[PDB]
Amino acid sequence: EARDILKRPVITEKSSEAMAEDKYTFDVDTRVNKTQVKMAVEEIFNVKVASVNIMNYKPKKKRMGRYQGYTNKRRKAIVTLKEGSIDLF
Amino acid sequence: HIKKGDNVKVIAGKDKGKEGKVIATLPKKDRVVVEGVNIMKKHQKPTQLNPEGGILETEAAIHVSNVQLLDPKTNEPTRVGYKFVDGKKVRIAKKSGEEIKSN
Amino acid sequence: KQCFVTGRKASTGNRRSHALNSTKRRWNANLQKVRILVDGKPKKVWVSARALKSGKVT
Amino acid sequence: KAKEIRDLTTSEIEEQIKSSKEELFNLRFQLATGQLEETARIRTVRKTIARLKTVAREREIEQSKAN
RNA sequence: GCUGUAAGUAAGCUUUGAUCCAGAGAUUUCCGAAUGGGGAAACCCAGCAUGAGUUAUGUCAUGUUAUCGAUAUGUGAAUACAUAGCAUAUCAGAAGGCACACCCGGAGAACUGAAACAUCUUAGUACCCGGAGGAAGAGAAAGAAAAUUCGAUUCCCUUAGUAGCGGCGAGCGAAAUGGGAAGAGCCCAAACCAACAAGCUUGCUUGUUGGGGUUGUAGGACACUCUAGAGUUACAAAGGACGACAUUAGACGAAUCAUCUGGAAAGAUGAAUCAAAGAAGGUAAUAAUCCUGUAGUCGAAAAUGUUGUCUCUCUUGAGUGGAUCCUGAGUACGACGGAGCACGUGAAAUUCCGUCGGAAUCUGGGAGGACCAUCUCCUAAGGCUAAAUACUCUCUAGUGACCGAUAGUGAACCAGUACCGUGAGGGAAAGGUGAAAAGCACCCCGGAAGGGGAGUGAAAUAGAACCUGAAACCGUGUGCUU
RNA sequence: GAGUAGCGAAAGACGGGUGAGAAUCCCGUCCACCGAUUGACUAAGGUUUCCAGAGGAAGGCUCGUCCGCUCUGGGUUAGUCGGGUCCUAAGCUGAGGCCGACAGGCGUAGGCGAUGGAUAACAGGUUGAUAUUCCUGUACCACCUAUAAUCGUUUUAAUCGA
RNA sequence: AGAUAGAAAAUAGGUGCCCGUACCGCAAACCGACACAGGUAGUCAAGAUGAGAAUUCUAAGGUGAGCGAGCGAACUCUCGU
Repeated sequence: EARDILKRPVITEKSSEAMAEDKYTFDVDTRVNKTQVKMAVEEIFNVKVASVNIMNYKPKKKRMGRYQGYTNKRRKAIVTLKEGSIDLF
Repeated sequence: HIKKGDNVKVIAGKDKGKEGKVIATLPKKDRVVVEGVNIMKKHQKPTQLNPEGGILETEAAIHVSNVQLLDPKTNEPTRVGYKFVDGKKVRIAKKSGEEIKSN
Repeated sequence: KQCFVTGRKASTGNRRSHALNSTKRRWNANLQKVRILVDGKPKKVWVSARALKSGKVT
Repeated sequence: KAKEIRDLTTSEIEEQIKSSKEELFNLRFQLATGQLEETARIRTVRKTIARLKTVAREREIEQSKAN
């Protein structure tokens, strides 16, 4: 726990623009709440977060060849830490 | 059945009465590639991994039913049996004594 | 709707006519509600009038 | 490689598992950032954590059986 | 050697025994009987306890918290005792699912047949529900028979489409005898009781504690006299301790070479060989001798069915009198109304159910197709019971004058899927390059799709929509016609 | 049948550009239509059709360089908005209970259930896609901790309450 | 009714979870098999004229309707005299 919920970071032009500010973006597990993400990040990176925002993305249709499928459901959290710097190197 | 690196003769295909050392086994399809057997002419296209290309002459696989081990004493085509040396299934040329398969 | 003593319950059969025309019918027990001594503490339950002919204590 | 794990004291097994969590998280994180180039180096730690938890279970089965 | 299908390119793992294959164990998210409350299943919201966290709050983790049952204690109304009722604790007690099969019950059609139709038939069928068990039902004579009893039950053949029942129409339709499969009899009440727990004054008595003995040669107590094998499939009922084959991985396993045609031979030709193996499938064509195997033999750490025993656990066996006593009550049986039995409240005797009545106790009771008298047989109204018998969701091995893609399953192929419908439901079409992917390097026209060379291949009118490639149909030439 | 019927209400013209190709795509000018709406919101429903690049087989009743099409990569941020959280109606369920051939039906206490009641955030900026959600400004509602300027038998109080 | 030695007061610090949020929504993304002349609750809804949410033109803002180019016969359809 506190490491199993941060699945991956999110890198993209909008995430990059957020990183211009102190907002960092992560791909978190689908069964967590804002408080738990705050705790986990401030536990790992030793940062002090000010706020965090969560959103749930629906499974998207993806056809691979002749077989249709669905992508996995996603839950994304945005942190806006004050002091500190999650480095994604 | 034969081993990964022994020397065998071929009895099927355009290649018969010819020796050569085995280079791959692929036991999931019982097809071996022997050296200098089934020479192939494959047209490879200029890509990124392969800068250019051409007509490669690689070896293709043949069914294990088309090859045979040689008697290490008399180069005589032979079958292969087994004997339990210290409980170990070691091989015999079935017309003479022990046959060595080290590489 | 059974008796707590005998077990006399209802049963099906046929109402037959003069022309032997058949319709389904039923035959019920003469079940009467009586306060008897079920396991000591008195209780009201259905009991047939043939089981009350001789043997039951109200 | 579960011999020395049986030889371990059952108290740093938690420490070993926690370090394995840490290293797996770091390496996966730098995979999604496109800086890993060592794929067999994920499955091996998954092996390691799996074995470490199996040994941990077998350890506590003892007192359940004995007591 | 491997990292499934699935190709790949990537990082790797492996002779230090991995990979794989079996046995065993551990992990086993969420929903669902769904069970902490709720709910549009795979989602929300909690109580309690204990821990993590935080200065604290928020937050999190793991137990626990449904309803019934039974058992056990608390407490305890209207009411005085006492009962409801409440409140706890415990318990692998119950729920749900399914094999579209088989079985036993509860309930119960209709089209149809009668060349109409109502009795009757379809039919105690279909469909519903409730139980099950691997089998179930039935079962040790109130049974057939005029016997000399197969001496329990069932099931197979025949009796026999007979006897019979039938608006005596349609049509239903036995049983006994005999021949076989199977080779099982077993316990409780009742009398009575040494002793004891309780009301009685030990005179009478109560009891489940237990003994007692369970049957028609009439059995048992009774009184005499007498004497210490069973079995967990009924016949009480538990479980360690040794073996024995078999089954959920496997191992060994005989004997062929040459030429010819070929793209390749297993074919043809010649010469051999093995066979407890010439079952079968592969292999570049048609193989007993090339491969996987086959006959034969061998083989389990383990976890199972199974079985020999050794334990173990149980424990009375008879006779003779026969004075008394006992032998299954609202029962048999009768009346009314219904069902069942091949047989239509009827002789329904045989037999059940509802409603009223309602018996005998061996010096008795029931049956022998209205029936009786006599004879013969039996002994009800309590219980248990394996085998022969029915069936196949499975698993294992194998078989087929069974189908070979409009067939055979609906489904040989991501099929109960496209799709259709609000839903119950309904439901398809669709296999085949080659031996090997060798899946067509380059060049030419074109934006590309295509093509034309060259090359691969035996073959490319085998180029991926790919084996053979018919007809309808559409074209391009033309010999003879108009 | 036949190169026949049909091409699904309507106003287009032209210059420039793009491309293998243009009445049909992009830009511009002019013209025209709606304007209690073909305009702006927001529900129900559909689920990715949303945005940026790229493509042109197929789908668009023609064409197509275009698109609600195809390929790749992206995009939905709330203590205050609407719900959960709070309440209940109609109905639906319903422990015990009543009735029922089985199945089950009914029903009390109690629950569920908005289309209603009660509830604290406004303006501006902002990208290709979001914004009472993000950011700037200023607020408000609950809750907790530290402190309190003395409320004062802790029965009453500063004041705690079914 | 009870319950209790406590915090209100004039501050200063912190904490505030799950779900929905794209897009269409008189529509080529919905119900009509279709890029269908039908149906689809509610809110805002300007100017001139008027009593008016009527009518004609227009503003804000959208749009030119997924086939066209000719010729202007018969015959149908819609419209005027």
